[PDB]
Amino acid sequence: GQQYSSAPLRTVKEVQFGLFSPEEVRAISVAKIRFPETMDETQTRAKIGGLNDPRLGSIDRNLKCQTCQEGMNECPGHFGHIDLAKPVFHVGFIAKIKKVCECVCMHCGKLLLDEHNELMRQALAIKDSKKRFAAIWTLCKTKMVCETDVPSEDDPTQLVSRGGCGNTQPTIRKDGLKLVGSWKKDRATGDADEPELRVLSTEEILNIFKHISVKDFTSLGFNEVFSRPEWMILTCLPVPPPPVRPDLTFKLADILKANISLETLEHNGAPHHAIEEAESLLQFHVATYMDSIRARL
Amino acid sequence: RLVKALEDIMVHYDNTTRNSLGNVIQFIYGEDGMDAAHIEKQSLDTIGGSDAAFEKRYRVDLLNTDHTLDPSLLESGSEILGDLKLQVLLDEEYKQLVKDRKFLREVFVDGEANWPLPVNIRRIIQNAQQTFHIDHTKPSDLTIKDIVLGVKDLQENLLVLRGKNEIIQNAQRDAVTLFCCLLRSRLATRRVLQEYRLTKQAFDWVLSNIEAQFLRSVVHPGEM
Amino acid sequence: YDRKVPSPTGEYVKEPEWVLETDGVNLSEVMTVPGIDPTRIYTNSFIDIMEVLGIEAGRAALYKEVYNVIASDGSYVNYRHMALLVDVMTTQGGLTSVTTVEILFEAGASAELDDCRGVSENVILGQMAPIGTGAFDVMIDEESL
Amino acid sequence: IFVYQNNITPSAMKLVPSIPPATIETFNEAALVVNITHHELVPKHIRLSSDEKRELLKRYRLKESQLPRIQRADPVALYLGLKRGEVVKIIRKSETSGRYASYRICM
Amino acid sequence: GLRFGEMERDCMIAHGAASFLKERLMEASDAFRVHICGICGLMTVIAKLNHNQFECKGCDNKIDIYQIHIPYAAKLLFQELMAMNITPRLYTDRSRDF
Amino acid sequence: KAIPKDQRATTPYMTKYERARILGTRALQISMNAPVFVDLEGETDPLRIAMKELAEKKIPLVIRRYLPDGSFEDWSVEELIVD
Ligand SMILES: [Zn+2]
Ligand SMILES: [Zn+2]
Ligand SMILES: [Zn+2]
Repeated sequence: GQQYSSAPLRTVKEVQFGLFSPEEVRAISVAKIRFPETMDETQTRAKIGGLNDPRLGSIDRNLKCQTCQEGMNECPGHFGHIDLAKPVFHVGFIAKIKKVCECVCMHCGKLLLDEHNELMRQALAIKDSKKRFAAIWTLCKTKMVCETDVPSEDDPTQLVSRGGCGNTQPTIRKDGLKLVGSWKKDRATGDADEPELRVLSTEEILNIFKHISVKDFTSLGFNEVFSRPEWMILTCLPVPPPPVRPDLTFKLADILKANISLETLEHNGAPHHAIEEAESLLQFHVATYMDSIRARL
Repeated sequence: RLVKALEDIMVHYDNTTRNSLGNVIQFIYGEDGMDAAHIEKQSLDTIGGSDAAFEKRYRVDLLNTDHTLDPSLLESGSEILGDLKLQVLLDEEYKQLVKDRKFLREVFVDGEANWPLPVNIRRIIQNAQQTFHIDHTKPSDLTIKDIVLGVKDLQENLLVLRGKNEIIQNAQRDAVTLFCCLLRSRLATRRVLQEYRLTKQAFDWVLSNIEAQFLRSVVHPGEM
Repeated sequence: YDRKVPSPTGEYVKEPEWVLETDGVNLSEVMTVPGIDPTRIYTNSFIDIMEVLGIEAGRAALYKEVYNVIASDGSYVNYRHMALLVDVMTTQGGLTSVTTVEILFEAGASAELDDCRGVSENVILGQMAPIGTGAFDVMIDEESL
Repeated sequence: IFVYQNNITPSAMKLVPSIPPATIETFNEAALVVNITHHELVPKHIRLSSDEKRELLKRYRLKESQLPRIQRADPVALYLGLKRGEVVKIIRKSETSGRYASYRICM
Repeated sequence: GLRFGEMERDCMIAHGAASFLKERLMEASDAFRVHICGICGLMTVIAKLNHNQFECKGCDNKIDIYQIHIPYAAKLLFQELMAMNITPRLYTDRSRDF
Repeated sequence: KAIPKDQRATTPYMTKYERARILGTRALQISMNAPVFVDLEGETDPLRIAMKELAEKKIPLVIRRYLPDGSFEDWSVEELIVD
């Protein structure tokens, strides 16, 4: 790598953290990773356009990728992608995803408390975006309805309207990698006892997140450019080049086996419960994949 | 734990002290912009003492035969007796010594006169006295205006902040106030002639040194 | 107690004063008691000092608690070091105490911007830290003969 | 400003921010029996004009969040009626420079 | 003992000895080099060094580009983080668009 | 974002840190057979050479001082006062 680069040379003065939206992941990919294999075209122990060389890396000695050439050595690695039959949670953020869920109305996607509340106008004021989320969540986890009308500051004979909707809110629980909602009508009087348990599909959460206002998710610590809530949910999944893998392939193999068979089912028409169970194996294999990549070192 | 909490604070080339976010912790380090290795305990003379004693030591009244500068102090001495416009300057220097004493008695309610400052003036004077072999038996050839305006000019060059605007100017003047009280008390006219007996040449060297030493006490940007 | 105070002719003198000292603290109310000097009341509880008199007066109490500790052992540390500490403790407006993957995930989701001024971050990147000798850049002087 | 003797009601105190721009401030009397800005440890806090503030920021070249803070309900801030975003200049005595000024912006 | 721990480091910071602190705490893990888009700080740049072509596929950009040198461990560390759908974006400039 | 040569507000004195880093960057280059600008009136030791260089004011380097807000001033070695 003793070879020359006309690109001016500098030090790093700032690191800006965020999440990879699925657009940007498709965006900087080379390969679409679909078959889950190394080598043998039918039966040719040589190279496959599907995983392993489809334009990213190379063992081979060949000063070759996709006209970026250099040694099996001064090649960064390039980045792959694999479009995901269904959305799955990022295992790392289940608990975040769950707390956002608890702060937003789960039909419209609007924050459960706002400016009109006051205990929440002090939480909104907080400057540290971690202590702010903390504090607003503490005020909203409680809120079981998406109000329509609310007392205003002012002369409280009167009410005033907020972005409305009126829908009741689940009490959400963690059951591994599945989030579980439980709705009621009161806390046991007349009118309605016995909650209605129901799992929260990735699908709907992802859809509610996409409906949350920039104002509202900013207020929750997210950032319109670097980190939107919805990106905690994976849709498009980055495939590292061979520089990353020293047996993590054996596991992304198994992701695609599952991605392949969730799609061949959705294709065939196939019962509700089979589609869901294949969805859950997708998830577990995507989650296993990263909770394994906690190999940093 | 204190090391972990303070580790990132640094002095910057504006003389401000800041954390890794750039927030301001102090608008000038230590309130005075000095390095603590270059600071020594010195006594601030104006602060202590009876009012009679302060006015024997510092008051020069050139319109009064008891209270002028004896002409054996000074070559000009005969010729300045009764001079009205020198006495205007000297009144102005005394008014500044007077305020100084009140200011400092509000800073140091207790009366404590000995406090760390940069530039050990007494030792610069004692050097000047050795270095110029100074006869306590000969009037000096310093003039009133040489002292008085020489000491005012020096204050303008004891620079810690250098910005052209007013704000930075004020900061500069606030940074260097206490050192400037020590200074005017030590180089006031009657002390320079009657106690120190400096010549012109010694006195000019006393100043240019106070200035170099002051400048070399300023803390350096980059220090952690 | 003896209190140094200027005398009518100008020199400092001792003048004794009685002072009371208490176990326990109620500053907002004892302040108000007729007959005391409310301008010179003190407590070693700098929190209460901040609650009743405000952040600055808390800062100055806190400095004076730290200084006492240091001097009571008999040593002496220059003003500016304890000043720095106490500023760090009071610059957000209150009294703030001075006492992995998991965390990067949070960085991600929050959009944490790392300023890169610390020594560890610079190590990981193979760089010098912009401290001390690294707080400026050195460049080749093409402007010279 | 409204001074009262021992309380206001949960829902009285709700009538307060209520008629913008005109603001309303409540004090218990006992908090006023003594002037805290006369106490020795409390230095002189001076509200800057919004010009003053513009200048302060330009000459240090700061953002507002790089300034030290004083909270809305800091006693002295209540005493001067500061409002969020406003800057005080604090001028303090100092055993090292004699005078020193610092600044906090209200939160 | 016979080490160079947290406290030793702190002494060297106090003295301001940054070059020493970098030499002593480095890897010998070699300074790998890498191109970096100046818009999306990522190591996404395709570097045709022989025909002198530098593109970010995705930022649509062949002008704003840089080179940096970093320990191999770090170039791994970062690609690991991209694998987990975290963007660790390296910029060369501090004060921004503003 | 650069600050014209006039109007510069930082110290005209060299700091201990700049001095150290200068002397040491220059002795590194002297140590790798780089041309020297000064008369070796005997010296063989690269730091020592460097310091004679600094003293004769023959070190052609510039110190770029960043201010906290991103802007910077350029001071030449020639011009910095060395105390
Ligand atoms: Zn390549
Ligand atoms: Zn709703
Ligand atoms: Zn790009």
